[PDB]
Amino acid sequence: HMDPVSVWGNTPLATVDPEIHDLIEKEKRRQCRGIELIASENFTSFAVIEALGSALTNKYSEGMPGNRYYGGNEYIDQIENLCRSRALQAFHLDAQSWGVNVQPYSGSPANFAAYTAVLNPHDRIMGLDLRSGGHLTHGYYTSGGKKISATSIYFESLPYKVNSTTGYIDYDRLEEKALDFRPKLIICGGSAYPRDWDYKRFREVADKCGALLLCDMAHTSGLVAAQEVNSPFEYCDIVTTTTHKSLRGPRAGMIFYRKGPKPPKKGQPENAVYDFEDKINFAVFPSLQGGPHNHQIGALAVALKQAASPGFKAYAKQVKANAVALGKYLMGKGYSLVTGGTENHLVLWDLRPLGLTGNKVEKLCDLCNITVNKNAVFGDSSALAPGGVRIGAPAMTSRGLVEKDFEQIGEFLHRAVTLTLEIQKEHGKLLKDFNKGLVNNKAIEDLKADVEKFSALFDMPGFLVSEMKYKD
Amino acid sequence: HMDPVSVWGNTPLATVDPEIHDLIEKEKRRQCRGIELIASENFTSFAVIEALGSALTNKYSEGMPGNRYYGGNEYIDQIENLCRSRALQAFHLDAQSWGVNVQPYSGSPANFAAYTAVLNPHDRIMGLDLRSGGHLTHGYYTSGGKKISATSIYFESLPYKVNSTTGYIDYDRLEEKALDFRPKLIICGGSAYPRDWDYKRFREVADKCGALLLCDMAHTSGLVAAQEVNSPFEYCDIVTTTTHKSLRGPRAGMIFYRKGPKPPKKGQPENAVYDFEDKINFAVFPSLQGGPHNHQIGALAVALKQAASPGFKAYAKQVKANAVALGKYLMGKGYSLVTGGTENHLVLWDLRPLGLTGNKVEKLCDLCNITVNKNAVFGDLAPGGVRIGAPAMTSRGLVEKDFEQIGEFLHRAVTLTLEIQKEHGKLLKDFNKGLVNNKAIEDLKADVEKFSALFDMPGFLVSEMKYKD
Amino acid sequence: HMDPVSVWGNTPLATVDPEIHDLIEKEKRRQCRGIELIASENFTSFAVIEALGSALTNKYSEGMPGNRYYGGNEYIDQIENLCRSRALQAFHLDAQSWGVNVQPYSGSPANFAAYTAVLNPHDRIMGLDLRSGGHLTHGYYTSGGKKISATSIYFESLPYKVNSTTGYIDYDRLEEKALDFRPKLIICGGSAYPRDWDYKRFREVADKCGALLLCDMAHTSGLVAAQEVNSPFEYCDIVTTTTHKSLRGPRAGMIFYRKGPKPPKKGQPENAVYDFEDKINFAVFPSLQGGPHNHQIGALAVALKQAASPGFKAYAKQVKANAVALGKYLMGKGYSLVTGGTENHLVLWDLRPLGLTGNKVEKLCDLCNITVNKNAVFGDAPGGVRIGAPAMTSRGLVEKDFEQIGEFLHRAVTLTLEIQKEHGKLLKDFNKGLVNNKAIEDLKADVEKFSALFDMPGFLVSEMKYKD
Amino acid sequence: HMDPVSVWGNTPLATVDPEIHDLIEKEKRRQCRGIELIASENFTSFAVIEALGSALTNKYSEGMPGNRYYGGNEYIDQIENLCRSRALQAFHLDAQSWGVNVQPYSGSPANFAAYTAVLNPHDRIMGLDLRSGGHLTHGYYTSGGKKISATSIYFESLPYKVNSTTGYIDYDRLEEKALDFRPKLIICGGSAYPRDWDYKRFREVADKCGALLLCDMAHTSGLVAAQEVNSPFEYCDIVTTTTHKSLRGPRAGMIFYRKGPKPPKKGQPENAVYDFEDKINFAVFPSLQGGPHNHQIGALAVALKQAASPGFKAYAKQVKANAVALGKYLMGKGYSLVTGGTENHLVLWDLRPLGLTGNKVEKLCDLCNITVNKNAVFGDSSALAPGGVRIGAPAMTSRGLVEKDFEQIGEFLHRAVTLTLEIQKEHGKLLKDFNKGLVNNKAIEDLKADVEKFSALFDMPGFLVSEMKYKD
Ligand SMILES: Nc1nc2c(c(=O)[nH]1)N(C=O)[C@@H](CNc1ccc(C(=O)N[C@@H](CCC(=O)O)C(=O)O)cc1)CN2
Ligand SMILES: Nc1nc2c(c(=O)[nH]1)N(C=O)[C@@H](CNc1ccc(C(=O)N[C@@H](CCC(=O)O)C(=O)O)cc1)CN2
Ligand SMILES: Cc1ncc(COP(=O)(O)O)c(CNCC(=O)O)c1O
Ligand SMILES: Cc1ncc(COP(=O)(O)O)c(CNCC(=O)O)c1O
Ligand SMILES: Cc1ncc(COP(=O)(O)O)c(CNCC(=O)O)c1O
Ligand SMILES: Cc1ncc(COP(=O)(O)O)c(CNCC(=O)O)c1O
Repeated sequence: HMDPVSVWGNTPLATVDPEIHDLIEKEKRRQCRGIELIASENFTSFAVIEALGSALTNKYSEGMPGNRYYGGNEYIDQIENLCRSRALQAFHLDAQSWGVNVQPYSGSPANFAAYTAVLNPHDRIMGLDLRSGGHLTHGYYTSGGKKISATSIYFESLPYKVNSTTGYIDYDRLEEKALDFRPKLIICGGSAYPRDWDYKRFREVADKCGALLLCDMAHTSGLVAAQEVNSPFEYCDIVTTTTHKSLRGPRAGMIFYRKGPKPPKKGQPENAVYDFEDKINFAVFPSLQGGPHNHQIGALAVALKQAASPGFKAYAKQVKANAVALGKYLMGKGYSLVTGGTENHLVLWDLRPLGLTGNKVEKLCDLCNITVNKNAVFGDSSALAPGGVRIGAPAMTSRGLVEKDFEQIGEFLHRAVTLTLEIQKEHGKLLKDFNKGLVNNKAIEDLKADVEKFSALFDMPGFLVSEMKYKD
Repeated sequence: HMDPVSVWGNTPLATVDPEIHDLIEKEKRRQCRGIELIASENFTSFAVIEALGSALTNKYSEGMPGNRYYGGNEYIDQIENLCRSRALQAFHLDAQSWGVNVQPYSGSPANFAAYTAVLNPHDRIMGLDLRSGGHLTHGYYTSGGKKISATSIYFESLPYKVNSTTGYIDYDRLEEKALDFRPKLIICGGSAYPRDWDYKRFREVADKCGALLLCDMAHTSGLVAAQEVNSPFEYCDIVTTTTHKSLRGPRAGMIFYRKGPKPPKKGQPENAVYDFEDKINFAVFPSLQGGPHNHQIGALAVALKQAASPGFKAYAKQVKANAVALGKYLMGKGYSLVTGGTENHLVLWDLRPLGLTGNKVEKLCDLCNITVNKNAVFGDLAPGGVRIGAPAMTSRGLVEKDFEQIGEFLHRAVTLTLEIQKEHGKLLKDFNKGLVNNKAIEDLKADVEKFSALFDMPGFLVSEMKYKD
Repeated sequence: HMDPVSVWGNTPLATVDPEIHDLIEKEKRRQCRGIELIASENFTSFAVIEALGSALTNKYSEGMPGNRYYGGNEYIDQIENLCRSRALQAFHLDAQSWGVNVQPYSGSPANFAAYTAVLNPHDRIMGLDLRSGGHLTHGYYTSGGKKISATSIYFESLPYKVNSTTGYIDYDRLEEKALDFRPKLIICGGSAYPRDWDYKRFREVADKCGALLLCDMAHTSGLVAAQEVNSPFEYCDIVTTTTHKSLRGPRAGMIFYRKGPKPPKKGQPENAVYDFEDKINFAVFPSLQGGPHNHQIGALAVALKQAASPGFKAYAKQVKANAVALGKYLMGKGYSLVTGGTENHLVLWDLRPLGLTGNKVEKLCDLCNITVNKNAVFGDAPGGVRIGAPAMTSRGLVEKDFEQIGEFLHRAVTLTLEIQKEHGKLLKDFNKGLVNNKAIEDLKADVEKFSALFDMPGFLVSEMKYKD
Repeated sequence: HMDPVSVWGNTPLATVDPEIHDLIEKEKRRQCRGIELIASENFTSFAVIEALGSALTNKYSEGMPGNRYYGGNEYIDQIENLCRSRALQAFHLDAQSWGVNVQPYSGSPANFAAYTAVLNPHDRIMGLDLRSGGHLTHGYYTSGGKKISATSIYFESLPYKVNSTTGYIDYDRLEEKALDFRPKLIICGGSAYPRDWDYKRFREVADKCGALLLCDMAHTSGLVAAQEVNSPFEYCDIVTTTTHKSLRGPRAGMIFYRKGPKPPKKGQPENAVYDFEDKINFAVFPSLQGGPHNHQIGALAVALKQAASPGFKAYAKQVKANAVALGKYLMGKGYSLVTGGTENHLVLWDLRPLGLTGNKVEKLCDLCNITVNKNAVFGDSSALAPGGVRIGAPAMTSRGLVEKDFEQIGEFLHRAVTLTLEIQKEHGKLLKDFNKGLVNNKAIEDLKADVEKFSALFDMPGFLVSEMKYKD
């Protein structure tokens, strides 16, 4: 005998699965009672979340709006078309000159589909080296030659690097490498590079070597939409992005591509037009993905409408101002930030001058409800014990924090890193020994208490703190 | 100035985005008001949907539980661990013999990561030919040599086929092809095959040619969990699946892999153990994916608890009984089913004795709120059949007599497609003139909506929905 | 102090290197005093050898005639042009319909260059399975997936097979495999296949699946030139060959390719022309090879003039007649030949009915100065021996002499069975019967007495250092 | 009727094929009546030529000595084993530490077989860029990214370059590129590099990036045998070579490889041994080649015996001395030589300062019986009209010429380039116009006559001038 639909199918999570419900409620409290500084995290809206958790998950809709493989897509088509049009609008793109595919499941899927669309297996790519600030999917292999990302397996990667002393992209060495290596695709955009990008120079280099130029704006896409950092669309053939970082949406990816007439170029025929659209669509489906996740597409449509608002531009301005204010506070104490500041939403903090690795700082911070991530910095070699920590402003800025509040975050981070150093000095640099200092540490308890009191002062998007199971 | 958190961040969707809210409400109505027969669709529970739409979407958690690239994962780790443990439980697997990765974003990502874990670029794969019922990701290139799936771009695929007169997998031709082509990986399981799989024979073939054996149980995973079809875990090295078809969960993928001591094989050393776990995990992350989608993982844990219940076992049995009853009704009308029946959740209807392409029947049905999909059949492009599935309408509480009624609605829809064809010709341009102001289409559509609208609907409250008519 | 030019540079080999000179003289004796049945071997002419051993070896001439990367090629260009023109003439080809590159160093270089010209890495190829009679370069991997031939490493191969009942190519199975696997290139021609090829059916299959069709005629090129077997040029896009087997020339390779208007095809524009020439030339050089071996090209031009003569046509006819007569003799002794006969220069002897592996028969024959080679047979340690007529036919042997060869082979196999019955099947045990065996000694002596009678091309027996 | 064996098979070339005989005789006269300066050419001995044109061509001998597929190899095995042993002896190698495969048909086959033995498809290699002096088979693709050599198709190439100002290998940039690109194999040795190689530094770079190190000594192999240039065997894992250049043998290749215990290295197990022999043999056969060319192997055995003589060491010294004397003469005329001199058998002459392309100089020289080749130089782009010409000493040194004779060669070249300039000044630089100036040019005729009178003063190896058909 089947359970009635009402029993298995309409009963709330809190009754169906108390264990999972409790864990979500614990996670909700964690998110609003600590200081969340992972640069790739944000707190999305309740409206996005209501779309994400909806009947849209039930629909198979392989293909393109209007050109589907299944029937029943009358409304899914309108949702996807709205998502696509709102994506172009959010980035101030003319639909005659740009198209967008909104089906990628996430950022790594989006990049792999973009590469599959324009590259054959083993074709050459150049992206920013991971330890210089680029992403895994920009062709990451280690200095020891170990291929880590599939983008260094299925494609041939030659990363370009920042200058080892200034931390800024070395555009001269980029050009020299591109002319020697002759990549089919040059990738710009990054995960931990704290400066803006000279897309014009990237276009000059790509033209000199005959490469396509792709910007992966995942981290800063919200700043791009708000016209608060350089726009990659002016110069790049393809722009990929996630939607869950500074864009403040669901977890999804998007691939933007040029359409229409190509700009004049020597040797190029008259009336030549871009030919990315069909290849990009085909790479996403049927080549790589299956059914779109329509609940993510619907949720993304909501986020893109929210991103196009006056309030969102103010948010993006505030994100940048908070990151700068945090950076100045840390540098005043003598902490080493890569490039000595930031022009975006994050700072990259080199802990090697302190004799610390990023895992120790991440671990101690976590016990204080300060959420960061350890992060590779130039020249290090251990991913799980790297030389740095990365700090981002988007998530707490979404809770309404301003510059003075980010200065308090700076002080909390100074306390945490100081305490990390004191524990290492007393208990040892070996992780096994360092860990003994994390037990019954009154200063950790004091800092945790201060962090939670501070965090409780701010509102929180995505759910009602007043109705959460675990209150103060 | 920034908008207050409450305004942009706590206001309900209906107010923030009326355009999208309305479209979701129209889609909710559409799901209520049709006969949903796409064999890969289902209607998941409100409990799954509540976990899917939750603050779990905010978290970066790359890595594995207890070994992450980011802080703050104390609760995300517990959710993922519980998801993995419930996945092993739902499939009756011993955790010393099997592990599972629950991070794949969907089914196609799960498969591509499983392949990446065990194969180098250009290594050889064999899977069921798409026109024989296999999936795109099993190495689909057309009969024209057009590489369609990334599986055939980054790897070298050669499909195996069903017997061209019985519709069943031709195991002898599978063996002969495998011994000639020497694949590193043989894939079994499919998207439109209406029978069970002889995994024991697949294992004999894999052992004879030296291949790994992977089953993609995406379509029948719910039936596997309920022990209503053959278990691929008895014989396969790796089992992939989606979680949203017959398993009735969110859209996600899982990769199961053997762990522990290997069975005796000549030439293989003693005390040898499986070495899939680290390669599978690495392929998912950092090789292919980035951050896990924790709201999917949380929602999946919910679906896996639901799948291990006696009610779900009864559901799986009913899915099978409904598929048989529908196939029997259609065959009682003289229609042709591939293999003459079914052993699972679907039927593959051969429209060849009728003169209709799948797209004709599929498009007519869509106008009547009957959602099927055109489907290639063995030896076809231009599909000669339609695929019909029982999971979704079974989840709405339908039983055998209701599926016999679905049979009659389909019999009416194909009869209409024929009458249109006889009146307007077989050429699609000419045929499309029958779908215009056709009172019989309108009459069938009304009968369908009136039949469909009465049934219960999981996932949301019909009493709260914006469009009740 | 530098040696005077005459001392190091003009003194004969016999004085400069007595060690190597003596070994060459011993090898000349060996070629005279045995029955050479390796189907890929021949005895070329002294005229070819004089061109091969000449100052043409000194020249760098990368490029094509009239378009070289080095100066000084006024005469090398005329030699290569003459070689190419004689290659087209020897195979009765219209120079407006066919071109040829004569630079490949040997047969395997010729094939790999042909593949490189028309395929990208990992593109799909089908060729005759090695155990069905195909060549290594047509693709070969092991049951364990070990890729043996470079063709299977750099491209993706799938073999087609002969029918297990008839031993002939199974054309329906070839077609089915090609439609499933969708190769970019189908190779025909082989190394141990004793029948002719239905190139028309290969062309039908290639058209059905959209593949290019290449024939590797290395083994039967001499018979093709003499118009004694089917011409692959009627149906194939590209024809590769060696020049040292039945063509009786130096060791070299040639790649023939279509030129000019393409024949009508659906979905193909009007006035379409072939575009193989530049790709083929580029693949040979600069992609794969360096400087041509002009002594080989000159010697090849000689061999191609010799191949176009009525004497060579008679030779090709005699090769076929000798192989038939030998196959008939062996088959009258009750032995089993793959396909039950031959239509070319070789027979493929199935030893499985006798309980012998090809390696046993080959090793015993070698001890008797009978040179054959163990050879895989369909459905297999190789279970057969391949025996060829070109080399002994070049020494003037006719059918009755090949019947005598058949009796020497019959004696060799009887002895091989008698050794097996006495010492056992294991080659460790079997090898004990080869020590101080007077019956091997007697067969070896009878073989030498038989062989040393006949004439020998390429050198004067009257001048050779070892006459006993 | 079959022709008697004597008619078709024993009759001399002069009777069987008068056209080819006549062409060989014209080529023989050309070789001994001009000045032959192609750096990759030599004049081999009559003894080598007698082995090359011999019954050895008739034998199929697939496999390795002892481990053959066919029978009948009693003597071919002794010839091949003698060739291999003499090869090791010629390069002063201990058979316990070095093995050699002598079956490669030429240099390009030898290199591709070495690569196939140790690399999988698409593995990375780094060789000297063609315009810097490396060979096609060292991974040549053009500055425009066009893949030319199959070594850039089947493998992934990133060339290293000479310093743009000095013309010497930039070892610092080699190391930097190798650490970024992470090649599996680094190739040293070259075709037009006029200096010796710092194999020690190459070993240091290879060890730093975990690459194998291969030297292709084709051009200088004869100088290596005579210990007149640095020995690559001291530091390289594998050494490939042709045998027809400075080694003065037939056209063939060899692959030398290390055997036995590996030198100590951190992270390398105890008792570890080299594993090249089987892979290299297998790559040559059955993977790549078919039947060995036993007449080449026999001829090579002769050449290797000759290369181990005291006379050959004096020859190698004279080759270097003649190249230096020629270079001094040309530079004393103000001509531009890459690196301003030579340490081997060649000079590389940059004609761009004169406003000349190398095809013009090559073409005019050819009309004067002066055989050179146009040669790419650093920074040019056209292959059939490049910026330099390459001049080598081996071939005329084999005819007995010494330094004073090579100064006369420099004078002829000075006359030839001067005359090339005059024709360009009169007729212009476009090739169709410049070619008009080569008709009825009295100074060309006079220079050609002088070259021929000079060339006729010297002996000639490989054939008896007294016996040749076309006499003075
Ligand atoms: N500049 C940059 N920072 C970033 C990312 C990035 O892609 N680029 N990330 C994007 O998400 C996170 C780091 N993700 C990483 C994942 C794997 C490895 C890696 O090298 N793993 C090796 C080593 C493992 C070990 O030492 O234990 C491996 O998996 O074998 C590094 C970073 C966060 N910070
Ligand atoms: N430094 C160096 N000098 C050398 C060689 C070498 O490999 N390296 N060679 C070794 O043998 C010869 C030159 N071989 C070459 C062959 C092709 C191309 C080349 O770039 N071919 C292009 C462009 C042809 C064209 O412009 O017409 C092509 O074939 O498409 C360059 C050099 C002689 N001198
Ligand atoms: C056997 C099989 N495997 C994998 C997938 C892929 O799942 P995603 O769409 O989540 O990538 C499917 C989807 N098949 C959908 C259908 O048959 O209609 C499938 O049928
Ligand atoms: C620049 C960039 N591009 C793509 C991605 C991939 O997004 P997914 O995780 O959804 O695959 C990231 C993730 N970066 C995560 C981080 O920097 O912490 C990224 O930083
Ligand atoms: C360094 C080097 N290596 C290999 C080869 C190839 O040899 P083969 O031509 O026999 O394939 C050459 C030829 N170089 C000829 C020249 O420099 O003019 C070479 O210079
Ligand atoms: C059909 C075929 N093609 C190419 C080759 C290669 O020729 P080279 O050895 O010159 O590379 C052979 C050699 N076959 C030798 C034999 O059958 O005994 C061959 O049989």
